[PDB]
Amino acid sequence: APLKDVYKNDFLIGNAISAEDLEGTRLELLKMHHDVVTAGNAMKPDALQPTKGNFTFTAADAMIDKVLAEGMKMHGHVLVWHQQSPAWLNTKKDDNNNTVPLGRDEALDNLRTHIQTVMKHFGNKVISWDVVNEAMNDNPSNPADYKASLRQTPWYQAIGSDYVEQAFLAAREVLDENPSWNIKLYYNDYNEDNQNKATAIYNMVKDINDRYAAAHNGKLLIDGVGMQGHYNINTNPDNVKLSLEKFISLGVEVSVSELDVTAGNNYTLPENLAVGQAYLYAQLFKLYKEHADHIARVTFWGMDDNTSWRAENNPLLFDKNLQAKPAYYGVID
Ligand SMILES: CO[C@H]1[C@H](O)[C@@H](O)[C@@H](O[C@H]2[C@H](O[C@@H]3CO[C@@H](O[C@@H]4CO[C@H](O)[C@H](O)[C@H]4O)[C@H](O)[C@H]3O)OC[C@@H](O)[C@@H]2O)O[C@@H]1C(=O)O
Ligand SMILES: [Cl-]
Ligand SMILES: [Cl-]
Ligand SMILES: [Cl-]
Ligand SMILES: [Mg+2]
Repeated sequence: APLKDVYKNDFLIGNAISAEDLEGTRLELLKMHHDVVTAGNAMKPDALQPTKGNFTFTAADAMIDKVLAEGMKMHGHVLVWHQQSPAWLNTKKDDNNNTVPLGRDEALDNLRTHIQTVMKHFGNKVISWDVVNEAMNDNPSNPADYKASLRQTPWYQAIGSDYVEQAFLAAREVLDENPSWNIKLYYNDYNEDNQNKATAIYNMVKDINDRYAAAHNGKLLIDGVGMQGHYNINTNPDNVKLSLEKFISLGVEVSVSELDVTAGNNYTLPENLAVGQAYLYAQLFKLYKEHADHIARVTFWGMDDNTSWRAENNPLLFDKNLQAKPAYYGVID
């Protein structure tokens, strides 16, 4: 059954692509099963503004035009991150040639110009953007203080603990100026089943959205939280459920943005763990169907195990020959 038909009334079904997925049998498989795609790499900061003022949209524009011509939607990923992001945005070389943070004013100017120029370039060719990715430390010991729980990344070091909020405000201004665009703004992160990290992300989004809503008649600044769903055979779906509930209580939409389930290593998937992997996918989709009114999209991070970013750990619904694994039957249910 095509995945997007099974879940047609529940959430968009997504995948995560490179230029390889837009031709041949892979394109057919992609179109048959998914309503939406995320660029695995082509819309990251390193790909779109590799040096200051040098915006490079040609490959990303070809990808998005082909995705749309082929009947699918595009989720935009990602405007602000501490990986795949050029050092010029938030650092410089001191005299003694050490890498040090830029000052707040200059980093804020780079942050805003990146977000605004990229969003204005694509316009409403995307349905959503991951504005800020992975800003939270793992297993934070004091999630009551979100700011102290933030990863001290290059953006934090140049701008300060308010940079996640400044990123969203810059994105929100573009949508205020282009009111006909329908684009949801998301904050995206992983290990969101760790109850400490989920509390810290909840506290961040709550503080930022409460202050915005008080000033703007109840409007959301952060529209969405992306649970990346980089899960493993020991992931406890009860902790997923607690986290999904917590985020829903913000009044945001949720997406499961980069779903995969590592099982095995060294490219070897034992038969009993193919069955364990299928069983956990089936438990997760049972959970997602139960919360479908608050879940906009569930995206798998890749098509098949040999082309996963974690290929060694056999994470996905199809094998290297594009043949359905037990996982696939677990999802279709
Ligand atoms: C051991 O070094 C390895 C890198 O650290 C590892 O990430 C990988 O780098 C590649 C790059 O691969 C993409 C990495 O991003 C993946 O997607 C991200 C997953 O992390 C978050 O959850 C993000 O939100 C999500 O965007 C992509 O799926 C991977 O394709 O691809 C460009 C390549 O030039 C880098 O080297 O591999 C490194 C390695 O040495 O193997
Ligand atoms: Cl092919
Ligand atoms: Cl073509
Ligand atoms: Cl408009
Ligand atoms: Mg890509």
